[PDB]
Amino acid sequence: AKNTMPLVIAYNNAPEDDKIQKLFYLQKINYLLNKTQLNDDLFDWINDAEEGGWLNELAKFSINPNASFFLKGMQFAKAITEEIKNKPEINSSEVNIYHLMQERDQLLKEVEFEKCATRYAEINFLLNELALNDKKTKEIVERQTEILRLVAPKIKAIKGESIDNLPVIPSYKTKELGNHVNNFNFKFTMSGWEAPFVFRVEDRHELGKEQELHSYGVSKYFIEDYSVFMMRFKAEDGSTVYKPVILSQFANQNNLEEIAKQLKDGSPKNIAPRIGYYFVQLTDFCLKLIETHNYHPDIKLNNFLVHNNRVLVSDRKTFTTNDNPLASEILTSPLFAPDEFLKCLLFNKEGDPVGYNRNALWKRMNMPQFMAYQLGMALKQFLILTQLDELPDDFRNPDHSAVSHFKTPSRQIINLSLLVQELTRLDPDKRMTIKQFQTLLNFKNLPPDAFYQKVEEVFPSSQLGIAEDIEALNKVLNSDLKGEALLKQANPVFTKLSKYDPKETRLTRLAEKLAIRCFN
Amino acid sequence: NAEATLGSGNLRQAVMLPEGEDLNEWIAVNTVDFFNQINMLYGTITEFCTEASCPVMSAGPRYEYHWADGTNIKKPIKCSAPKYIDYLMTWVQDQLDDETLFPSKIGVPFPKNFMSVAKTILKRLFRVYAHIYHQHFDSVMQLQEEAHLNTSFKHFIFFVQEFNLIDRRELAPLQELIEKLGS
Ligand SMILES: [Zn+2]
Repeated sequence: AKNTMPLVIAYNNAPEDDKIQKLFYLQKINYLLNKTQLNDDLFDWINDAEEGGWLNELAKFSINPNASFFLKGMQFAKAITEEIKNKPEINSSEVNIYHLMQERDQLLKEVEFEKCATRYAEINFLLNELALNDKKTKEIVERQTEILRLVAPKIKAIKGESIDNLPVIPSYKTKELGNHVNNFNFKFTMSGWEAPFVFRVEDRHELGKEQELHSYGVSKYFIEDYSVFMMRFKAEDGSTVYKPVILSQFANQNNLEEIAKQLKDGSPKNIAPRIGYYFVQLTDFCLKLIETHNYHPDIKLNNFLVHNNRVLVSDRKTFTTNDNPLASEILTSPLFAPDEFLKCLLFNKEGDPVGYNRNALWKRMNMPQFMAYQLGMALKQFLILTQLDELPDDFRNPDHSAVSHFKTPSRQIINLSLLVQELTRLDPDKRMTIKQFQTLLNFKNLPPDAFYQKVEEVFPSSQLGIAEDIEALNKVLNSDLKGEALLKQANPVFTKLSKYDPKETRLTRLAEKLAIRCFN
Repeated sequence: NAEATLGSGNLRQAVMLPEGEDLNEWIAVNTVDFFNQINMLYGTITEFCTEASCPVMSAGPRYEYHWADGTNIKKPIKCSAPKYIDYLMTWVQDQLDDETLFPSKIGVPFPKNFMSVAKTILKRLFRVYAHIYHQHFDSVMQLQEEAHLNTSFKHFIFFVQEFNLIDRRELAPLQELIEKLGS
């Protein structure tokens, strides 16, 4: 609510030989406008181009107000480095750009200039050194700078567009109808670039979460954004609302759901290796997101774009920093949500969520185990969609595995189907973790029996409470008896296994190998 | 920054021959896996590998690659990297889809010449990795996928080394990288 006024005062009061202090307060204000809901007056302030205005003063330092989080940071770093007189110890091979960005953002978040001026200058110096001497960083800055230069007229035309003529976007949590059409989400190409670009309008009034994530390694899985700015829209009431407009490349391969459906009409031996390629990215993204103390409660195949065979995410409105939130504090899709979430909802006839029940007032989700379940259902939907045109009605039934929809499954499909069951157990504390899943993906070519042994080494069955019955099935399987004579020493353990409220997959698998030996 | 890897299980263990497993079958299933990986990874930079960027298939100025045709009797062909690789992927997929060569059924055995077929395939898969690293690592860095490329190449080369499927002289264009990833 326009909390920037003490920093405008400090900027004005700063001596003008000390332009590093000036730049520190410009970046501090900028870090705070990204966390601030815009009202009518603050919009015109951040859009003031004449002298005394926010935009006019950023132009003085060659800083683009519409630049992406990363490139606006590097433009600050370039301006600050023009003013530093004491040069730090140059060490490029020892520098991590994400660590520099994170520690810079913590300074802008809560630290006064007197307590951090020198470290604030050295961090920006190191950032600029990467832009000058690191080929990777230099070409990123060169590409975003050029794109931002070629799309400047479109940006001013968007800002220059009438508000009575600006669109109202209706709300819906779906994908069957697809993306709603407004004037801004139309593909286009710029002269000299074969790839098409697109503007997107997000359903949010501030980019506070977006700003934290772009300094973390997990942002590698974000579609590259080239421009960001708030825009006026019309609300349901007709009043003015403020939403971010973000420019990025158009993802040329739709999403992961459509990628799986294309595998139906390809060579079958390609399915399991390609699942490895895609899910190695999904798994690394999840672990990297969890490392930042952020969590994704709406994991599903169609929520992950694919562009140049790279799995990417653009819907980050649902990310939360809360590892143990209540059911009403997260957005998710009920078809892929774990049962601990579904037990907090009420349903009408045919099973549609219509609200929350008593449980939603106290029941919390463990987001890492929540994500493991959804990642498991993403693998299950992927596997099934390579065999069927639509998802089957028994898709949420854990007793109906993904491999049960394969007519001629290979070993890798059998092993991947087992991973689904390990990730989607009912008890969240007994689900395979995403880290364990990441370890086992590299062993998917193992013979099914050897792969089951690998799962036992990674995720021991003792930690599921089934160790008592594992020795009961192993005792009979280690016996020399065969045929019906073995079956009556296997009858007691069999009936003990049919008395399970949810069937434990690991016991269902060992009982069958024991059932085979009984039939002769 | 440049030699980054992904989290994974221990890849030295993932390429080991499982107990009681036929060596031919272990080569078959991992060859199909590696082909799909390098096929997907080459698809990420394919728009940057053009006729103008790579007029001859190579792995740096010291390693030019010609294509040895399997159906026409003629000197190995000097061609561009897009033409070489776009034909290599179609050529390998045909070997993997052929059930006389890569049998997927229970009672269908591997041919006598399977080991020579698989080693030709794996040799040319290496040539795609080598071309990507030498001529397109800049594009790899712009897509932020050096960890996935290095991890796929790490897995692929650990399997080649485990069973000695590519001659060391052929591995020369990436010997420094193989050593760095295998220390
Ligand atoms: Zn090339």
